[PDB]
Amino acid sequence: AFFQQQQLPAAMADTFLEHLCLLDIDSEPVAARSTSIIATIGPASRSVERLKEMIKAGMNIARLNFSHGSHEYHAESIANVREAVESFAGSPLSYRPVAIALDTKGPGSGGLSEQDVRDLRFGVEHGVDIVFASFVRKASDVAAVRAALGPEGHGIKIISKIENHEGVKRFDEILEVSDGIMVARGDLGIEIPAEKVFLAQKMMIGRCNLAGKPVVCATQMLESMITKPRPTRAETSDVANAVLDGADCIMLSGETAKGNFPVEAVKMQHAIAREAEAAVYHRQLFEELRRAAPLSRDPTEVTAIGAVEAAFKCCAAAIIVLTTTGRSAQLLSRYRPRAAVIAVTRSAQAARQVHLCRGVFPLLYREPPEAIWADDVDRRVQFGIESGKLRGFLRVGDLVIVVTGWRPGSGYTNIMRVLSIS
Amino acid sequence: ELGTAFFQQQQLPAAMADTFLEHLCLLDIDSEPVAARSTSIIATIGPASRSVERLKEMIKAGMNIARLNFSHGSHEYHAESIANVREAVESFAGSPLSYRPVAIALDTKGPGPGLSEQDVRDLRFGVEHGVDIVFASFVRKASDVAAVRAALGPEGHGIKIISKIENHEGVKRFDEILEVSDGIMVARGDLGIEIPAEKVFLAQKMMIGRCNLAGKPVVCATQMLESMITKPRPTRAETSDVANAVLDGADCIMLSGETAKGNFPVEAVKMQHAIAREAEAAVYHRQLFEELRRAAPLSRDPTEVTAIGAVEAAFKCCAAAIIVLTTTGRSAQLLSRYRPRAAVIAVTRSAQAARQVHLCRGVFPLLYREPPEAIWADDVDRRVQFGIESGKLRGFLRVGDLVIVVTGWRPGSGYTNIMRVLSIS
Amino acid sequence: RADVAQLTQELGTAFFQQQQLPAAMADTFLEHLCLLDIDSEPVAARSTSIIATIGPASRSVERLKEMIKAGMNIARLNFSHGSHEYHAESIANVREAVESFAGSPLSYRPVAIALDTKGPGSGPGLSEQDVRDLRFGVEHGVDIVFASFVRKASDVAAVRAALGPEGHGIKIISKIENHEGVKRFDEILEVSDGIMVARGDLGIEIPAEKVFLAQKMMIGRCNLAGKPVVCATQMLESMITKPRPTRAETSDVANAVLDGADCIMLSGETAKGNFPVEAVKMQHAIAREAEAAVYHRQLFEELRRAAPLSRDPTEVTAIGAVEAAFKCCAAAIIVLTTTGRSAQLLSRYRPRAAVIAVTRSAQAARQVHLCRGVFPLLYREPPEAIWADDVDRRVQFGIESGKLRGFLRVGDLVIVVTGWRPGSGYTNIMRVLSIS
Amino acid sequence: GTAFFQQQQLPAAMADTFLEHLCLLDIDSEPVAARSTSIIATIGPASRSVERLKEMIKAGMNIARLNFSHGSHEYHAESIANVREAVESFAGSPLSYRPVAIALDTKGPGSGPGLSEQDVRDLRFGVEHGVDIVFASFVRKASDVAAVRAALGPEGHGIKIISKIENHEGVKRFDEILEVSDGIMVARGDLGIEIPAEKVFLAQKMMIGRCNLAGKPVVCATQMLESMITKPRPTRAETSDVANAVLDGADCIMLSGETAKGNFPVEAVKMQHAIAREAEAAVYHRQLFEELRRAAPLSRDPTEVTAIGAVEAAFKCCAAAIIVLTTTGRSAQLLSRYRPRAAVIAVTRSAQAARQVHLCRGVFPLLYREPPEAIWADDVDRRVQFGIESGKLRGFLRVGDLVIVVTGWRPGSGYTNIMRVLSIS
Ligand SMILES: Nc1ccc(S(=O)(=O)N2CCN(S(=O)(=O)c3ccc(O)c(O)c3)CC2)cc1
Ligand SMILES: Nc1ccc(S(=O)(=O)N2CCN(S(=O)(=O)c3ccc(O)c(O)c3)CC2)cc1
Ligand SMILES: O=P(O)(O)OC[C@H]1O[C@](O)(COP(=O)(O)O)[C@@H](O)[C@@H]1O
Ligand SMILES: O=P(O)(O)OC[C@H]1O[C@](O)(COP(=O)(O)O)[C@@H](O)[C@@H]1O
Ligand SMILES: O=P(O)(O)OC[C@H]1O[C@](O)(COP(=O)(O)O)[C@@H](O)[C@@H]1O
Ligand SMILES: O=P(O)(O)OC[C@H]1O[C@](O)(COP(=O)(O)O)[C@@H](O)[C@@H]1O
Ligand SMILES: O=C([O-])C(=O)[O-]
Ligand SMILES: O=C([O-])C(=O)[O-]
Ligand SMILES: O=C([O-])C(=O)[O-]
Ligand SMILES: O=C([O-])C(=O)[O-]
Ligand SMILES: [K+]
Ligand SMILES: [K+]
Ligand SMILES: [K+]
Ligand SMILES: [K+]
Ligand SMILES: [Mg+2]
Ligand SMILES: [Mg+2]
Ligand SMILES: [Mg+2]
Ligand SMILES: [Mg+2]
Repeated sequence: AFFQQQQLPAAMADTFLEHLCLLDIDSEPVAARSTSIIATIGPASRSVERLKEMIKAGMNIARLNFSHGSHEYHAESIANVREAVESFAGSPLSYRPVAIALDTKGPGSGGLSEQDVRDLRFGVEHGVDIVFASFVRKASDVAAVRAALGPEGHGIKIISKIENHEGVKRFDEILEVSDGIMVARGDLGIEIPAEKVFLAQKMMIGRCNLAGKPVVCATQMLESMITKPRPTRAETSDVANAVLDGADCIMLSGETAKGNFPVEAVKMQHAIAREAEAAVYHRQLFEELRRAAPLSRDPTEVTAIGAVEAAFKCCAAAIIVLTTTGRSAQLLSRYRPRAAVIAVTRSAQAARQVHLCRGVFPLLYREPPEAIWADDVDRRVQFGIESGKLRGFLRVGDLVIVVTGWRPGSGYTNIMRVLSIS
Repeated sequence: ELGTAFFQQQQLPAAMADTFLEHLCLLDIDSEPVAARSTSIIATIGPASRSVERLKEMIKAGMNIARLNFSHGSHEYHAESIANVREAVESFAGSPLSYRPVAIALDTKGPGPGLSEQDVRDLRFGVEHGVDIVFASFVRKASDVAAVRAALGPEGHGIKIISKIENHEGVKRFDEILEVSDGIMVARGDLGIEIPAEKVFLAQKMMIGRCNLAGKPVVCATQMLESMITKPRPTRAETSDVANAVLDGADCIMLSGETAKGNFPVEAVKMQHAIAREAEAAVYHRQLFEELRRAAPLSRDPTEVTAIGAVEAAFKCCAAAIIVLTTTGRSAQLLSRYRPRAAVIAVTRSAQAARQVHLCRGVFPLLYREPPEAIWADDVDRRVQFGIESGKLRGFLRVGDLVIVVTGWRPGSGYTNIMRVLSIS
Repeated sequence: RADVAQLTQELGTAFFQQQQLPAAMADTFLEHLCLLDIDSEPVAARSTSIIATIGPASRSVERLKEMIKAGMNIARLNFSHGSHEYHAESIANVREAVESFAGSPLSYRPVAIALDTKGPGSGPGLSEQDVRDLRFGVEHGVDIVFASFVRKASDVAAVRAALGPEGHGIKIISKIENHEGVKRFDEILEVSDGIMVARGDLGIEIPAEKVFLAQKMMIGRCNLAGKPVVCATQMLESMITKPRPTRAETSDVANAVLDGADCIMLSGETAKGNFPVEAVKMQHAIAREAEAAVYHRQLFEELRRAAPLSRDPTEVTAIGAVEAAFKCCAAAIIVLTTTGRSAQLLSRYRPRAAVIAVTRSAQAARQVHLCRGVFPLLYREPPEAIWADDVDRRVQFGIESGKLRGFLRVGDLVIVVTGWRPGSGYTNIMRVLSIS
Repeated sequence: GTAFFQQQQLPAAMADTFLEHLCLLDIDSEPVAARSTSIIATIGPASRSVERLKEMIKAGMNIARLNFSHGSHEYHAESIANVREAVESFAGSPLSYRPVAIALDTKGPGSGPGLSEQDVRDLRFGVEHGVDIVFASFVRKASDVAAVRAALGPEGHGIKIISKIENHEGVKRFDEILEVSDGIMVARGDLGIEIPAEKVFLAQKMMIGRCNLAGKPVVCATQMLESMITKPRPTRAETSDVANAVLDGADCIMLSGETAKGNFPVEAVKMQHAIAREAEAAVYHRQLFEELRRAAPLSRDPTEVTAIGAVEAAFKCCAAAIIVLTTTGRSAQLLSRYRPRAAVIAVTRSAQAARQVHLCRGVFPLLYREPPEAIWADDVDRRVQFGIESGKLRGFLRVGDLVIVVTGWRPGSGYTNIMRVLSIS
């Protein structure tokens, strides 16, 4: 029964062609949904009660579009998101962090506009986790956004939106200084021929996967759902193919901001992503990611590849990792393990930000501390196991890979352990 | 000899990559497609696309197969649509650069436990009006195909039957259906209501992979450019869907309401043409050819053996085209199954085979009407030169190019066994 | 180039020109061959063990000391000739030569003692002489038995029974010497600790032109099973009388290593020849060159893909450790082991990194020479009061001994493999450590 | 049949990995194909008798090597006359006649910087006596090859030059030497004294790989069966060395003292024949063909394009042979470079090309003696039928087998461009 679920017959195929031939509509997904969903907040999704339903449906990141609305409007949206998120904090083993992303208006006909400087300042003051920087054309655009976030915004992730020909041509220099990329297909599809957008999307996703940096696929993914309860056949295909291309996140704009079916749009992205993730051909994908990732003397990078290899060897249900900044979880995510990466962190901000990395399930640790550091580490690992059991990730008898470090503080991950559950 | 400009076009840097990941990283929006569009476009005929003048614009935009949906309209209505298609096609017979065969496909209303009375009468109408293809609705098992085949009667055994897979039973009994069908249509409209909407992409990818393995045509259909029924430009999901159907391995892509009743039928055809050309250049032939070659069983059939040798030879020299002589279309279909980057120019005397080979990706039919030469070797040579001169006129070939030529040792269908490498003079 | 660019800047271009590293990075086996370079010097310690047969040319304590220094890892006693008194003196001389270097782990080299049986002769199974010789082996504490003419699983069960209850720890290496042994190979390997491709008799029992097929098949099956395989007989035959071997002999030794053999053997070359020390030096020199020429990129990929999925934590830790070692060009993998099993499971994946096995068992330290790339370190200190401290002291012993022996250098990365509780069978941890 | 798929290591040939290929090698799986690696036997006192030479030809000797380091010109002229008398004794049966090449192995430069005066005189002797090949000793750079070529004069332009790599400089300047040579000999005797003995296998494997990549012949030489100079059976290391030279990719294997002065010259040839046949069946063509195909550059030469198409077609149908017509041997060499499992039966009128193609693995030369037919197409057909009749008599072909036939569009060398699938009747 185990080997018939989650497209395991197609996963064992010797060629990609045989993998396609073995895909089965009756093979049900079992793993938790790994591709994060970004939902744009607006009149259709601003109330606390509506936001609670969207969190339950699968929303991981709330996007505030600063192209419309005042600072007062966006501050109320942030407060409503936080109220809805914290309404579930009474159950620590199931609490779900939700990131807040600020999407800038952009340069317009101008570099960094004066409105963007004020909006970025607002973001820092209101503790946003991510900035989706509009119309990034070159590396100096990213440096200007970073400078506008100031010394208090050093921890905010900058995701550069590629929306025109120049952004595509200068992609390598932009990715080098960014935390990740958004394929902003709306403007991209008007700036370059509509029939070329898929090439730019596939190239940018491939380059981000090679770099181990998050990539978001955005705009018109389920467009018809703004007025209709069900999407078109092209829309379900688009969502599935963004996941199969290698996207870390998928996005909803008008579908959740102003449409008549915001919750249904989130549920539809969740359902498609789960099916597409099981259809990933890990045999070739892992081989290529492993071969392309450079040789390294960084112990976190070395431990990450060893842990992913070990997880595939035993069909591990999960890789439990302790992380302060999210970096150790990101380095595991870059190899696309089938095993869920359960990231245990004390940082509320890192827990929200790791939603950018595919297959990372953040757990915010709020249990009393242990006096002995080794005992405190063991307790965080047991918290990951107990949360994993409650959420359906783990069962007694499963094998898990545990990734920890030799001393406190970020940057010292160097240990991988094979553990039997219960 | 070819130059650096040649190797920068048609995604050739991405084509030379050693891994699929590197192939993706090298895809370039500035690398322009050069090859002719190989994925055929099926356009549904209706009130928005029935007039002779509108049909001429659709042929110019790229329509290769006209679909008649027998779920609506009388036999008189469909006979007039067929006459209008044939009038529009024959309006280009005065210019060799523009004349192109256009197949006519009859899409049945559907079943009841099996073949409906209306389907028996509509299939009889198809035979009487000389249709090339039947898109059989709601095929659930091999006996449904046998019933359609029997209803094609004494005169219509040459009509191609493309089984439409529209429900759970059709997907589960796919192998037995494909075995007795000429090809398959992934009918996503009904499929997306019969099975969970989020599972349709798995059924599509599986069926395309199995048809590619079998070397039989597969059509991706329904809602590909849906928003274009009322809007002049499609959504980002719609352009993605068309490109991904080609990258999945679909031989044909289809338009339904977009061309039958929408406000932009010509624009919808132009959009599918533009996307298909871009997606075809982005195909990773290095792995695709290797896998098709490895999965295809060993064969003692000379047509199959010649086809793989010809496709291998075409890749070795970057051949502009593979010219093949065919009476039934079978030799061109066996070349198409290996997905060569070279265009397969199929020279035939059969007007029906010329229309039907549009079902096979990368096959460009040329109908030959010269009277037969008394010396057979001279008649073969005249036909090969006809393919070369047509290829020069259409832009496929230039003097100095290499072409692969596929023929047989004696007249009649079934004897293909020769591959030659010719330098264009 | 992008996959090695940062490490090339850090470690230098000289590092990446040695040990056939350009050929190791090739994308195809054809390109791997085209990049093999006679000027690319080997750097790693020799991983394929050398078995030397003891006889009149190599029996004296002084001669045995030179053979240990030259690279002999296993001493073979051929019970087809000589009395029990003769073999007991050979054993005593080997032990005296081995213990002359016991003042420090920098100089100590464990040497295994293997008893090669006379065989069944014209009989259907275990001969009476073999029963007596096997009892002699147990009484004299031999580490390994090379069982002659093994034809079926019941032959190995008879050898095991003849070793008695006190010889349960002795490794049985079945010698495949005839057509029946080749045809029943799978059942024989299943119950044996390893195999010897005994080419002398095999080349007379089957057509001489087919021996290479049997050798390559048996080595491949043993590599797939993760069990030791020995290539034996006439490897450097002309060196019995000449100081230099023929071109076919050097090729044979190199190709046995490239085929996947864990051990290579010398018979008359060391037992009766005029150049026993030179024969050992020649096998050492060829094996180091051939080990560097192994195409790890495809070998590791195929071993990984062919090995079934495993829920054994030692097996899971071993593949993770070998993957980590390849990622950082680790100098060594240090493993704690009681029986040698955790080191054997690392060895089956053929890491380029040396597997430094720290053990308290003198017998396991001798026996692990059967597994390619395992370097035994015998730990003699009594156990610390706190088990975690005792584990740490053993890992540090491996590091210090490794640095002092040139295996490790300051700045190197080492992979350390340990377990969660005392006793054999609980290996489950892999750590990445920087050498300071 | 199942019996067919159990022979010639076909279970090991179908394996998905090289490790599984090794695990499936079977000592009971008998070789069926003709032995493809040529045997070079050195002529000397043990092999000079015309009657002894007839036995060596029957045992499998393809090339007779004359070592000019020993003996006078009078001695070598008698060796040549004896070889030719033995070879021509079988000319009365044209369907079974085996061509045998004559190779002149030079003394070398000695302490000099380049071509010695003795080598100039010996090379002149070679041209005057019509030798087919020169094995040039101690080649250290491209200018050494040019000097050998100049010494052969205008009448020796057709003689093949095989450069012997015997020292560190020859290995380091290998690429420039191979570029101007027809092929290479790994001269392990001197190489094993010039560089450390433990490094010779690296030089051998590298040079074989580079020659295979270039599509040029490579010979493995010296001490392969050394103990057979005095003993009737070789050592285990010697049989392993011969098998591994074939598995490495050597086109030819050589015997020196084993045939020139030993007591078992015929048995040494029989032993190399037996080992080579076993090793050729153990070749993992699945990976080898894929790598040779991928590494070989794109080409616009029709002979090169036809060759890869023909080898691909042969693998598709398990062809028993590829029959090729050749004037210079070049069309057969281009098929050989892809290492088909199918025997390459090369039909030629050139007695010299028939002898020289023994340098290329898997090429079986047939000397056609009939004068040209008036109709060129009939002359081509008669030569293909001669290949089939010889193949049937020798055991290469049987009725029902498929063969690939490679020919050209006009008479004269350089115009090969046709591949044809033929059933043996
Ligand atoms: N980065 C990355 C790596 C691997 C993949 S994949 O899903 O394994 N996959 C994608 C598709 N390609 S492929 O070579 O384009 C392909 C497509 C269709 C076929 O029938 C076929 O034989 C080959 C083969 C590799 C996807 C993404
Ligand atoms: N040029 C050339 C190309 C291919 C071959 S080969 O025979 O297919 N070739 C042999 C050598 N290997 S291999 O990668 O060295 C190898 C050896 C042993 C193993 O068990 C294994 O898993 C891999 C690679 C495959 C031989 C020569
Ligand atoms: O992923 P990051 O940010 O490098 O954090 C990993 C760090 O977390 C730990 O596992 C636990 O550290 P803390 O006890 O400080 O939370 C460290 O050993 C390791 O260095
Ligand atoms: O593809 P098909 O239908 O088998 O037709 C291929 C046939 O065409 C030819 O090339 C030419 O035949 P005709 O002269 O009869 O048209 C034959 O030699 C070959 O058998
Ligand atoms: O390789 P083996 O025989 O399984 O031994 C590995 C064992 O060695 C250890 O690392 C140390 O165990 P000891 O303290 O008993 O020596 C264990 O944790 C582990 O189970
Ligand atoms: O291998 P080569 O030397 O290029 O010879 C191939 C030539 O042989 C032929 O098949 C037959 O030519 P001839 O009739 O002159 O012998 C030509 O068509 C072709 O050009
Ligand atoms: O800004 C965006 O999100 C876009 O244009 O798609
Ligand atoms: O009939 C169709 O085309 C469908 O249902 O998609
Ligand atoms: O017994 C042996 O060692 C042999 O036969 O090779
Ligand atoms: O000259 C030779 O043949 C040699 O040195 O091997
Ligand atoms: K915005
Ligand atoms: K219909
Ligand atoms: K013995
Ligand atoms: K000589
Ligand atoms: Mg935008
Ligand atoms: Mg329908
Ligand atoms: Mg023996
Ligand atoms: Mg020499």
